[PDB]
Amino acid sequence: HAKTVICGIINVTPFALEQALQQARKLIAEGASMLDIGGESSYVEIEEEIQRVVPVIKAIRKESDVLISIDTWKSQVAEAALAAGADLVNDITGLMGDEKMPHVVAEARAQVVIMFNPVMARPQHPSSLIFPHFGFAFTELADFETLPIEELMEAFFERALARAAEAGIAPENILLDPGIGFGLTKKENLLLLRDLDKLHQKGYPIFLGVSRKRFVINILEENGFEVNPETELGFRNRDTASAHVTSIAARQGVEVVRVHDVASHRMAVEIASAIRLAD
Ligand SMILES: Nc1nc2ncc(COP(=O)(O)O)nc2c(=O)[nH]1
Repeated sequence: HAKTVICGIINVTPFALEQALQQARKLIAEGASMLDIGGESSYVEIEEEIQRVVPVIKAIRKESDVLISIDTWKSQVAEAALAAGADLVNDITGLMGDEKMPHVVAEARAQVVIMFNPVMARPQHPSSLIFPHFGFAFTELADFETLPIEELMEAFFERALARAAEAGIAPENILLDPGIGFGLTKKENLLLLRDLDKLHQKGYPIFLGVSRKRFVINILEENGFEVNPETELGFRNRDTASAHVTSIAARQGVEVVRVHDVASHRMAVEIASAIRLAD
């Protein structure tokens, strides 16, 4: 198959535009084949987010054919964003945050990432508590609280794929994301990573968030590596750590990774693929 695509993260901060246009150039030049544009943080939020991501999207589109993803769970944002050059929606609520999202994706003929969101699925699980609240969903949710992570993931996905099926999004336009880092424990995070092929067995490409996740940070810390992001040493170790997950991921054929440091992950992707595609 084709080697792992690197998706570089561009978070527009609430000039902000010239700064996002600058990061894009940088990531492209580092070998990003896709960029993920986010503008998060009511009609007031929908409008402010749109006025964040839309100008950025247009400007990238003026100079580049790079695949652009809109990181939004709000259908009004993804709609403005596709109308401007975006190719796909990265939905961190996996179609559960907005009932009209499926239609917006279906209507635009777009690709979509359906992330498993365990924070929505288990709002009171101790790991979820620190997370904000996603969505404008689930019933009396009482089974969820209790399921193993992989049966849990499955149930969320069952729901969300049905939502997509009814909107008529072509099955070949869907990418699944296990939701690593989101109200999952260390062990659940690692188990889901250990079992990426089970998720491949379902038949969809896998979009993976491998970058600067607290569980990898803590493996570094417990093991004598400096992890303070405000040091050169700590900053680099954190990005190298992630590149290692990309190495493992790209080797088993994960289709996309979503990442901060494109260059360290391009080194992982090249080594892992050369091995994978040996013959
Ligand atoms: N699909 C997907 N989307 C995401 N959006 C944001 C963040 C966390 O923050 P960031 O914006 O700095 O990456 N992580 C993910 C992830 O793992 N997967």
